[PDB]
Amino acid sequence: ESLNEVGYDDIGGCRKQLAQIKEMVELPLRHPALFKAIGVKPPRGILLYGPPGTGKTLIARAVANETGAFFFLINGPEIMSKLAGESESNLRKAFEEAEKNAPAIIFIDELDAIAPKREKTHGEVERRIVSQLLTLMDGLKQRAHVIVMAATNRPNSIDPALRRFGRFDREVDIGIPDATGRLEILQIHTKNMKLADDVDLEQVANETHGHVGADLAALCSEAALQAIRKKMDAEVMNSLAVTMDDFRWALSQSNPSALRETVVEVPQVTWEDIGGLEDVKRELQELVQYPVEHPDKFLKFGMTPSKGVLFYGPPGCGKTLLAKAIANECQANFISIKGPELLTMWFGESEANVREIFDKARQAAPCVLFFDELDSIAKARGGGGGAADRVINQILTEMDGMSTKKNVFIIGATNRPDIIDPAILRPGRLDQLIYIPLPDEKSRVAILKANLRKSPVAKDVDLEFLAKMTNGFSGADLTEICQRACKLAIRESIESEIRRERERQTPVPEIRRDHFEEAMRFARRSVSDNDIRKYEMFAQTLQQSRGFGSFRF
Amino acid sequence: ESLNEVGYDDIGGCRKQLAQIKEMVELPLRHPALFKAIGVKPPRGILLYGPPGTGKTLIARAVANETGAFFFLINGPEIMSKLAGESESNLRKAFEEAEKNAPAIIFIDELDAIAPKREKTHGEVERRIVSQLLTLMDGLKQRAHVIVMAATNRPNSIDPALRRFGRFDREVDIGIPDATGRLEILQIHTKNMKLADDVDLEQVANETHGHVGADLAALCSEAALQAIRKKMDAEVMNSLAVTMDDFRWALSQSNPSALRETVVEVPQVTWEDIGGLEDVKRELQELVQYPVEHPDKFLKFGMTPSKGVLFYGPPGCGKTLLAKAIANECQANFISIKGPELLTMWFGESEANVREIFDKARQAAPCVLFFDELDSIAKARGGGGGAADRVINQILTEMDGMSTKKNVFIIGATNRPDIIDPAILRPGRLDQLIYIPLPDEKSRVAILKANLRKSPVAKDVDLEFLAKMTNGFSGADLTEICQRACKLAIRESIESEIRRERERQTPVPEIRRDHFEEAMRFARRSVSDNDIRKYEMFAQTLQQSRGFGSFRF
Repeated sequence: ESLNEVGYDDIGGCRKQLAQIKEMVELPLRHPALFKAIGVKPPRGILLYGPPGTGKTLIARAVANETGAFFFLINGPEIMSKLAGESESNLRKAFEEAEKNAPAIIFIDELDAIAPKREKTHGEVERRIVSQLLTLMDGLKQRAHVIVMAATNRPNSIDPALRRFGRFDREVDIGIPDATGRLEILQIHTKNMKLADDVDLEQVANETHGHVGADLAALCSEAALQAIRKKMDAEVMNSLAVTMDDFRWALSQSNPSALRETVVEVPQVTWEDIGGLEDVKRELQELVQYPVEHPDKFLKFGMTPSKGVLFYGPPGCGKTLLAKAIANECQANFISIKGPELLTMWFGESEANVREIFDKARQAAPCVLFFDELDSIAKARGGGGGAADRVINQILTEMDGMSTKKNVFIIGATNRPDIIDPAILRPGRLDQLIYIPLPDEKSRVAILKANLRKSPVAKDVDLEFLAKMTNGFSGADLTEICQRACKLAIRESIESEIRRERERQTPVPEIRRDHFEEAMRFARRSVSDNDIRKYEMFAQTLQQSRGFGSFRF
Repeated sequence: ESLNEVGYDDIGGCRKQLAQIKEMVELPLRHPALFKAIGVKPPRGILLYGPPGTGKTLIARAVANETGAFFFLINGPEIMSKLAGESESNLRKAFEEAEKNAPAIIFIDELDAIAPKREKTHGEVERRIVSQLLTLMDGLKQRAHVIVMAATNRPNSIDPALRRFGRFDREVDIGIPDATGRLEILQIHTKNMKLADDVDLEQVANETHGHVGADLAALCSEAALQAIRKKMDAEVMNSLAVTMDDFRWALSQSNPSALRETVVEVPQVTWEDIGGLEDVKRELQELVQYPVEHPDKFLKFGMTPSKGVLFYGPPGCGKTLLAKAIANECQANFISIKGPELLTMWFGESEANVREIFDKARQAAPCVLFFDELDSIAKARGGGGGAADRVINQILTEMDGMSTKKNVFIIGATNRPDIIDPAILRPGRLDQLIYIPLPDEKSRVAILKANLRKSPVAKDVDLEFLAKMTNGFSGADLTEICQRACKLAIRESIESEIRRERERQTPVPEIRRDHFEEAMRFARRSVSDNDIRKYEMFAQTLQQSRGFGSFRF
């Protein structure tokens, strides 16, 4: 009724995506007179594909309301609920009603329900509703000024005839709300929750991971009810204090759904967490930023931008936080495909779900498609074989497919660079290889400073001394130095509280440098001298300058 | 009629889960005025998923009755029983009836029947009743003060569109009744059974395993009929004496259904059944208790709590009773995933049934997810392969997926620590490894005392002498020392009864110390000196301190 009015301010979790919606379906609706005189063909379907509970209904209702177009809702399960032959009547009546109110927004939510994948559709009446929808979008694409968007979980779950042109051509990935998106969603949902000012709304927004807007509403709901069941007695009702302990309890008891849906997000590493690596930094800038931030020069000199690069080197030396950093300078959506995902695709024989990954990269462009641990499969069949894995081959196919445009950069990184498919290293594919060595003294002092950031560390601790002592230490070992110093600070502080409460009732404010000594006593240089030796042998396998130096004339 | 009134006292076998129901659907029903003034969004579906016959109908009816909400039941097979067209009419009639009695509890038991897995639904009417149920749950989520719970066997057997938000967002694992839960259920079902005071009601509650409340009712029933068929003649009917022999007979001929349904329970090991292992005990406290009992300290010093630990060591040295012990101090539910279960997933190619275990840990949080014998698969393909097994990779996937919140701790323990996936031991994954050695003198005297507990053992026998003579004996060797000493006492006692009855009619009160020589003659040190040698070699493989000792400045 009067509640649904929903506007742009009431929508959070999507800024670029909602702006994309506005540039798609507000100019040809608010002022279509300026539109068709040019001769430009209007969109006639905006297939909003995203995880469930992102409030896609609220998004489309806000876009319709702040345009004035008559938002008419077609509930999917409602259509499938009605008997055979009345669902087709309801669909045609819906489109006919919406062409009356000529600026209209038809929003067929749960398009999976009425029109799933064509192999799933079983009955003929369940194939006369998909067909009726198809002919409706054709006839209302060619006529009557109505624009029909729909909300789906994924773009394989829709009948492929709907993605054909004229029908649902456009797609908008509503996706997971990111950290600032979760901030906006918490502010909207906590407009009236009247916290006790202990809640940041920012720290919780950072430590909610895999939480769509419905999950954030559930989080605020359970936190408010923890406040209610903590008060436990009408004026005392208005004096409820939703304190940060309630939000931490709600987080500890929140079941999120948006995990296993990979998140595209500009990461926060800023090239100072990964210090050093200066020549690698220059190569990554020249490979990512220069194609996208200075693309005129590339088309001037005729150079095609490289499709991909391939890190390699010792494990846990700052390879993942070295593609996040360059995705942060590029301000590109960062898509990390971890090794277990590639392995899962290699074991289920579902080698066609990496088409979906590259497609998601295409929509989320510009990208840094960090195929982390690209040699997981080659380790998993160490040995009858020899090359060309199941899904490595599909990675090659969808890597050769996309053009040097669309600014999608694959930065797949391998611990073992020799067991990988040698067809990956062909030109056009991940031809540039970049050795990521063990941290240099600047690099590991930056690593030690970054791992100890947000942790209360002393002033008399000499972190450059630590970084100067540690030569062969990989980045992961330098984390485990700090995560055994923080852990021992935990032990000492808790033991302090324990012998205080049992005796003094009846503090270790910071990680003192005597914790960084007995924590450093358990220091394991995890990468051997024979691992980095082989990585150097592969590195100068890729160095065959050999006499063409001082090529003068 | 008047019989169904059922209350909280009449429900047993679930305290935390029933209290969760109290905090879910008792506050927003008795006093909803205190609720919606805050702006908190009410629950609108409580998917009570649990094994069949846990009295879920009785649970929902008791919660409604002690609330006053109009419990109205939608029997699943009743809906599927009516012909096509009026099953949907019965659904709409049910919802429109319950929105009249504005505080109401719809309880659609056997939601598997009306809405199974979406692939399983075959006819179109079986897909118009799920769709009708979906649109009804949407319309009654957004309106009419009414809340709709439904009992299922598992959360895979339900159509995935029901678990979407607005629809069945909440889930409650009613689960297996534990030992004290079985005590409560036994007392409820044995209120009027008028025992002979020989029945403990507690010992029988301990030795019924995998028994849901209906199985306990069947147990009391078969015991009562054994009393009836032991009496075998109206006043003699009132003088029936249900003696513990009847309960033992009924327990020996009870067919339980709740086996193969993994039980979550705070176990009973109390950390002195496994004596010794003091440094291991301190690491386990620092890893489990300190993250969950003192969690503000971790967020102060910025430490993310470690996701999991990996025991290793000689077989049967107290590794399972070393994770139950820490799950007991933590008061966390304990989920043991034995090696045959992982192997069963590796052979059936059902690598996606370990997603269900991690989900079960998430609902049953905080947990100790003891993947006992994590190297079952690697032993089962000892040898073209090399690493990264079918379901070990899925364990890595849903181990990396969940955050350091939710307090789910994985303690997967391996006899052979080198054949396991090296990707398990990466940081973030089961990074801590804890060698579990053969018992020391304190540890094996505690093992001997615990194995001989509840068994009548003499005073003159020195268990410190036994623990002092056994050096290379693993804990299992010490069990077969005591389970051959008990067995010799059995043999000698039964032989005494035999030679008494055949001659004296026509006692060995305890395990005397002259049986502990005959048992100890067959003393098998089952773990060799070259097995523990390899485990210590792996231990120093994990000890690479190497000169960073005496790190001063």
